[PDB]
Formats: sequence, structure tokens, C-alpha cells
Amino acid sequence: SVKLTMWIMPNSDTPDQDLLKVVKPFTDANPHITVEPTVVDWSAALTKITAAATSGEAPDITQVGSTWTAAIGAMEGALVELTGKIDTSAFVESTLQSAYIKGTDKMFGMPWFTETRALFYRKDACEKAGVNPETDFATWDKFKDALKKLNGIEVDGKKLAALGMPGKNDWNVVHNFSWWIYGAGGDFVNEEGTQATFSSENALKGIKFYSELAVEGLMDEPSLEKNTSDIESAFGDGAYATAFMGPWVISSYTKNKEENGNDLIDKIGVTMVPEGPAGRYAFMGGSNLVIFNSSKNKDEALELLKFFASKEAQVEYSKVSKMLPVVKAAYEDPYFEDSLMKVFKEQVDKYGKHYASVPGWASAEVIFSEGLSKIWDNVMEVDGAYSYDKTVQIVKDVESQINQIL
Ligand SMILES: OC[C@H]1O[C@@H](O[C@H]2[C@H](O)[C@@H](O)[C@H](O[C@H]3[C@H](O)[C@@H](O)[C@H](O[C@H]4[C@H](O)[C@@H](O)[C@H](O[C@H]5[C@H](O)[C@@H](O)[C@H](O)O[C@@H]5CO)O[C@@H]4CO)O[C@@H]3CO)O[C@@H]2CO)[C@H](O)[C@@H](O)[C@@H]1O
Repeated sequence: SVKLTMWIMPNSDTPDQDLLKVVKPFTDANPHITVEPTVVDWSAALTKITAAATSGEAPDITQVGSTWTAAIGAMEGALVELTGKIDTSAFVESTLQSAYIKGTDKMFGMPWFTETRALFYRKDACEKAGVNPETDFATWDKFKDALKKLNGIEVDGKKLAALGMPGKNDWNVVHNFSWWIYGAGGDFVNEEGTQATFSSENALKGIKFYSELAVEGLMDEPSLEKNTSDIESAFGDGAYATAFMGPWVISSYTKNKEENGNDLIDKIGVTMVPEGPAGRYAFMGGSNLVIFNSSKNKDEALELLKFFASKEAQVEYSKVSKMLPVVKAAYEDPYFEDSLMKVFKEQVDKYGKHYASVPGWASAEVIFSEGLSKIWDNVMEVDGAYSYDKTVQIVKDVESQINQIL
């Protein structure tokens, strides 16, 4: 008897039991192997994974955020190197970038799922404001003009803010700036991933354009004090005409209808992020699976990773989590005929950009979270009138620290 233990982040409504249903055919086929998952929240996941990779008190397998895989893989003796042990030919090729440490051929993670952030909108709000969501969100400029028509629009008995986005207290602070920086023609690092570059003229233009949506009254200011979880539920309760969100919110909005009679899920559509002056770019995220080097059952752990990469396991976890499969053949399933999900798939395939997979990037994300949130403090005028020059100073200070980290 072999007991495999697994750490997962909260990818679905009931994470441990949802995972156990997906792995049931594996444990039915292998009666000598059991799978025991434990949930670790996103806020503590980096610290807990790092400590486990060093101390030795570790599960066999853990989920790792795709942007963290290089940081954990670069710790000596932390992870099993997976090169040659996983057959990558079945995978969407773009998903492998985060599985390797950049500048090396070393693969320490297996892609498990991907995600992107798309533009959710209220159909009833758009029709009341005279906004055509087929065309009026296509570019930055048209998107901004649509927000002006949507700001304060009354639908049913209440007025909606045009755009609702979080500002603080999770990893999504940098993720939500990423594609505005890309769309402006900027980037976070140079091609080598050795030097920070997000204080460039273009990167600041994207930061300026996005953050000043709130200065101009089009983004709900109180929501900038809150985290992603708070703003997703606010959108599901009808507070905003639009919001940029991951696909997982569809699970929660569907449940709200089944449990509370909340009809929000029937009133929304999704489109790709507006195109900026650089062309269209989108945040590309997701998670990998890794095997700890301290595992006493690496062969069985490898069999489980291969199962998670199988076509049907990819389809089933996508159905419950709404995350995107990383295996090409999963998209032959009729489920991916859904109009909402197809937008996330088309966006990430054509326009998804992932951060440089460098060891210092996980540490940099902690720095971004703090620093980019000060830009929202500036916009919200908690300490004096808003000044773009203060934003410039904040980004310059963040850039210097990340350069030391890199
Ligand atoms: O930078 C690191 C890493 O980030 C990845 O992106 C992450 C992102 O960091 C996370 O913030 C995000 O977390 C979301 C979860 O994926 C999603 O499952 C979760 O869904 C919640 C739901 O919001 C919540 O309502 C629900 O509570 C229910 C209860 O379970 C019931 O008991 C109760 O009665 O009713 C409620 C209603 O459903 O629970 C679920 C699960 O907890 O919401 C999170 C956002 O708030 O996930 C992103 C993707 O993983 C990025 O992809 C990586 O590349 C990167 O490395």
C-alpha cells in the first residue's frame, strides 16, 4: 500500500472533494495507491512550499503557481527534475514555458491548467447605455468611451459603477496590471529576464492609462481597497457593469442561481481584453504540478502526474474548476463548445503572455503586490491629492528593488 499526499490551492468550490472525484478512476485502476489532498490557501502557498522544499516535512506532490515554478525548481535538491519523464508532445506548447527554468533546459514542473483574465460585462447594462459589446470594447479608446456611457447606469433599481477591480492584498495586483503594461508596449523584464524594465516610457503609459480610469471616475474607488475575492462576489451581486476576471467565477455565479435565485449568470457575457497600441496582449497564468525530491514514492507520484495530464482528467477538472486544460486533445470534448469558455481559450492561445520563468520572479511578486498597491493609494488620495509623478516615483522604487533581487 502506497499513500500519496497532495497539496492543492483552492481551485474549485470544494477543493479536496472535487479533486478526489477527478482522481477516482486513477485510484479505482490502482488499488494499491491512495491519494490524500490537502488545501493550502494562495496567500500562504509560496512560504509553505518553500519551507517544505527545505525542511523535509513535505507531501509527495504539490500544485505550484506557474509563475513560481522556477523559484522552487532552482532550490537545490528541492524538486524532481521531470525532463524526459513526462511526454510533453501532448501539451499545448505555450504552457511548457513556465515548467522550465529560463535560460536552462531543466523542467521541474508539469503543466496542469492555465487561465487568463477576460472582460465580463452585463448585457442589460450595455443595452441600457447604448453600448454594443461586440465592437465597443475592442480597443483601449473605445473601451474607455464605453465606460463613460456605463458609469452610473441604472439597471433594475440600482446604479452600477462602470468597472469594478480589486486593488490590494493578493497576488493578482501585478497580474491585473500585466496586460495593460504589455498593451502599452512595455514589459516587466528584458529578453534575458535579468533586469527590470517596467519603468520604461511604454510601461508607465500602460500603468498611467489603467490607474487613471479610477482617477477619472470610471472605476469604483471603494473596490480598490478590496481583494479579488471581494470584487468577484460584488460583481456576482450586480455591483458593476464590467470587470476583468478569471474563468472560475462562472462556477460561483452558477451556484448563486441554483441556491439563491440570483440571475446574474444569465445577464453576463465575456469578451477579450481591449487591444492597446502595442496590439492585444493577455495575462497567461495557471499552475504546474511538481514532485518533491524528498518523496519516498516518486514512481507512483509520476503515475499520478501522468493521470492528471490524461485527456479525460483534464476535461473533468476543467468542468469543475473552469480552468483551462493544458493538453491539446481535451479541447475535442463537446464541453468546450460553451460560448464563455471559448473566449478564454481563444484569448490565451492568440495573445497570452507569461512572465519570465526566472528564479527571482516569485520574490518579485511580493514586491509588486506591495508597490503597485501604493499606486492605488495614490489614486484614492489617502495621503494627499493624486499625482502621476508619485506613481512614477513608486515604480522607480519598485524597479530598483527587483533589480537587486534579479
Ligand atoms: O501569482 C501566483 C499565481 O496566481 C495564479 O492566479 C490565481 C490567483 O492568485 C488566485 O487569487 C485565484 O484564486 C481564486 C480561485 O482560483 C478560485 O477557485 C476561488 O473560488 C472561490 C470562490 O471565490 C468562493 O466564492 C468559494 O466560496 C464558496 C464556499 O466554498 C462555500 O462554502 C460558500 O458557502 O459559498 C462560496 C461561494 O462559492 O470558494 C472558491 C474556492 O475557494 O476564488 C479565488 C479568487 O478570489 O486563482 C488564480 C488561478 O489559480 C496564477 O494563475 C499563477 O500563474 C500564479 O503563479
